[PDB]
Amino acid sequence: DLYSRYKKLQQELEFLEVQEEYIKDEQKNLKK
Amino acid sequence: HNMSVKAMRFPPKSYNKDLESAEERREREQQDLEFAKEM
Amino acid sequence: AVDTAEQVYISSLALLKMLKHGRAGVPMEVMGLMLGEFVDDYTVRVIDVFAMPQSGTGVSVEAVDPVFQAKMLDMLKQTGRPEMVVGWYHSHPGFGCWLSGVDINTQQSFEALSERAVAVVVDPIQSVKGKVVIDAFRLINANMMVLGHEPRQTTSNLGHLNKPSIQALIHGLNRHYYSITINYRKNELEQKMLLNLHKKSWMEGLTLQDYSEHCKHNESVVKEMLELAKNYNKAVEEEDKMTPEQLAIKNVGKQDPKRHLEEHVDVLMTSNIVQCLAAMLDTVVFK
Amino acid sequence: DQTLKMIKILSGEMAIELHLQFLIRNNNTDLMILKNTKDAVRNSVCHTATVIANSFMHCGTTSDQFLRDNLEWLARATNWAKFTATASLGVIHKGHEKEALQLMATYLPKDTSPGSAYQEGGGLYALGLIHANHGGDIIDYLLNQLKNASNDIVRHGGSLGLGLAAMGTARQDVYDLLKTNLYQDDAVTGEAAGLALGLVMLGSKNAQAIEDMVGYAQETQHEKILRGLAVGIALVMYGRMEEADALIESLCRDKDPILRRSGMYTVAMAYCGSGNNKAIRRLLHVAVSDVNDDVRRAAVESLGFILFRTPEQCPSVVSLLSESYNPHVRYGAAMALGICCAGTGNKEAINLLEPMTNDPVNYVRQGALIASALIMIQQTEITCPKVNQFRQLYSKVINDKHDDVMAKFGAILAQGILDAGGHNVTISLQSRTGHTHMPSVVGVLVFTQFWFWFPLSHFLSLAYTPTCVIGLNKDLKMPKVQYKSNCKPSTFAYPAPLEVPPEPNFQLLDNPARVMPAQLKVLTMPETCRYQPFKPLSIGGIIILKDT
Amino acid sequence: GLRQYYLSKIEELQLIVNDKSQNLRRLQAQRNELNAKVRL
Ligand SMILES: [Zn+2]
Repeated sequence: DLYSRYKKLQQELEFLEVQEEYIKDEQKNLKK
Repeated sequence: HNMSVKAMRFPPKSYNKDLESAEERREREQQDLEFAKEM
Repeated sequence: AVDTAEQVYISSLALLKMLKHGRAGVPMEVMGLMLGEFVDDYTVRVIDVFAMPQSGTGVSVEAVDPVFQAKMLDMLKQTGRPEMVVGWYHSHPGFGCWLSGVDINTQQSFEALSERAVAVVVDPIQSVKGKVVIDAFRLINANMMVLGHEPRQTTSNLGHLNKPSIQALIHGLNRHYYSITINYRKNELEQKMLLNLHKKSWMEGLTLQDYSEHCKHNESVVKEMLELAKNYNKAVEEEDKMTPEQLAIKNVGKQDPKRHLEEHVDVLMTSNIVQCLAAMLDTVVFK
Repeated sequence: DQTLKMIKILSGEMAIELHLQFLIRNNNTDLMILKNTKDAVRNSVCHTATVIANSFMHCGTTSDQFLRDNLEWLARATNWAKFTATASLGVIHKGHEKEALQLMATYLPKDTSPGSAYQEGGGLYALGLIHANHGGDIIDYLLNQLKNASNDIVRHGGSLGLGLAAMGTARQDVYDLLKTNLYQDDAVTGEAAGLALGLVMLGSKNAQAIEDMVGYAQETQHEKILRGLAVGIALVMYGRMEEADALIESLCRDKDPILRRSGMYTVAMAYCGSGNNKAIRRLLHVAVSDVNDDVRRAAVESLGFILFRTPEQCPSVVSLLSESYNPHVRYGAAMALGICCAGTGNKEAINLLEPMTNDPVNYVRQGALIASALIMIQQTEITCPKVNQFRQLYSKVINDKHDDVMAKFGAILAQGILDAGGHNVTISLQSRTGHTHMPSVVGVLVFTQFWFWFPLSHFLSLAYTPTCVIGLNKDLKMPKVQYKSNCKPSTFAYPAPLEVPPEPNFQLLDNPARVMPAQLKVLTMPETCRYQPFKPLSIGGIIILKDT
Repeated sequence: GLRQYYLSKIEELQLIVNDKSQNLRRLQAQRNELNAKVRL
């Protein structure tokens, strides 16, 4: 298949986006 | 200064295991502590 | 039976009473009464605490004056609202938390009246910010200890969460009494009115901070910062040398220019920028 | 017939008594294991641990010899272990109408009437366990005794059993006596009515009932009444994807950490298996921010419930959070793996669970053993080699005296989890269709809350599911099919206890024959048998097998 | 035009995967060292 090769690969862009925001939160939370 | 801070983020690696104290020495601390409270 | 899941709710003011009266009379084991609001077999609440004056010279839990707890019990009765005597306390000064042989007898006199009186230990000396050491306890039956029957019938994963101190394990701890988990009753209304009311500078940053001596003090750091920078022209020159953990064990007698330097850089920085901007708002705001 | 068809397909008792037939024909257990766990005779949790362990490994098999071995050590502990004892009988007699009243004829509350009102009190609990999702005489017989009884010493069993049997029905009259069970203002009826109050209203979003529940859970002084409703208002909404968000934000906004925790359960149940962004930002965000540890533990234990569709992603993100400063987030991290990847033998997840027992906190050492049990049920040494690496480990931690009771409680629990039903039952939050198994979902979410009620995680029998094909030609007649497989027969490995005081791949299998879901593809169809399947054999369960 | 169109997206998304992955690997170790300082 080729049709899943783009949708399931932007799926991990949505999955990828949250994590830098997460370590962004823990970056201050481990300080305070 | 700030570029010497942003470029200082390439050495941080291989910081794998942060052992708190131990496990078996904690168990022997519980045993000897239990003996000292037993006395 | 109890379920080792008691979860004492207390207060916000009673802890302040405990540290004040337990602190001002520090070397003597001071005490007092706890006038709370009794609820069910599971939980118990104590909202108010009034202390008791001492008997004489001597560190002890002592006795009670039921004249004094009578009229003092009737004192707020005629003014505020009635409550119920739910417990009592004392104050180990520098000890930790347990029940002494003196403490367990006056505990035994107080559980006989109501079975859910509470022995409370405060220790306001081993506390710094996130510490209170309010490990409150209550007796367990030595009769059942002679029976060898294990008490308190754990039905909830709420009791064995905190780990006991070894000094209480030296004392009674689990042979005469039991531990109790607590929390703190907070609201919105008190949190703001302490938060906005603790350290508020009034008009201080709208000043100039000793306008002759701001720059003079700025000299008074830079002048020795020069020779400390000569130490920074001294300490670099023993690199490519013996194994810088040796440069860690070895610098324990004489100061390093590095940390001492970046101290003074920050001090001069925050010293200058604040006076710089605060000098300039007034030129616009004042005409 | 076609008139009898709605009976044949809507009662569905030819999976109930036929998987019960599979349990009475298929039972692979041990007594020697419970003899090894017999050694810890003390008045700790150990009594309830063992008597919930044999109920965990004897689900629906009706085997009364592990209980009928004794009465003194069984009836040694009291006041809730007898409640748990009369609780545990229904999972053993699960899925069978007849042996519900007649074996509990000793345990009627008006025949013997002992000093233990829980031994005669928690019976209707177990009737609800047998006839969960079976609404009949259990409703009215477990309704009229609830009209007139004692206090919450039988009302726990009748209330939880009645909402359990009437789970997700909205019959509105069980909601009525759950209102008068609700407004008792009693801390001990809070557990009785708070959970069933959501159970009968599962997925119903009756906003006036929401208004009654969250309206009532704002002014009471006790917390168990604040806790049964905390899961109930999560349970009233189920898989809505947007329709709860005002309520999620409302519960999250309030200063009550129990209510914010309940908002985390509610956003956990409104996004089941759904990899949504709006859930994963703030659901994980709070897990940073909030100061109570309970809401953090549920906040990280929502991740497998919202992300069990793909188990490939939670070991990538929760491994990052197994090294938190607090053992609460370290604990709910391990249970987040344990609810995420439990359907598979994920080598990465076992790799993450390996150093989790090394932590100096007893309950995260415990939850490492729970997740270590859930990862590898019905998996024998060829899916992953850590099975026998851990069989010595649970025995290693249960045969020590100097370990914690709370630490080894995950081991004695993990035995009945690990050897459950004679290696015939398993967990499945997921059908082959792509649809989830919502009593397994509610059973595992309710299975999380063994904290504040120990037989609360006894509600797990809705998660135990078969892995077995069944051949059939008519409504009733068993065929005699003898098919085989093709691949490596070491996949067909057994527990095989050791009992200390030339390779056939043609596995001939009858109609009550277990088969691994990985082994669903490696089989061979019966090509020379008289019975030949009209259906392409892909799923287990019950299928047609045409006599040709 | 499925060749010149649909395959023209896999060539682009991968570039975001490569460097945002690298930034993530930087930032999680960044947190790691501090987390070791907290536990220690
Ligand atoms: Zn004292």
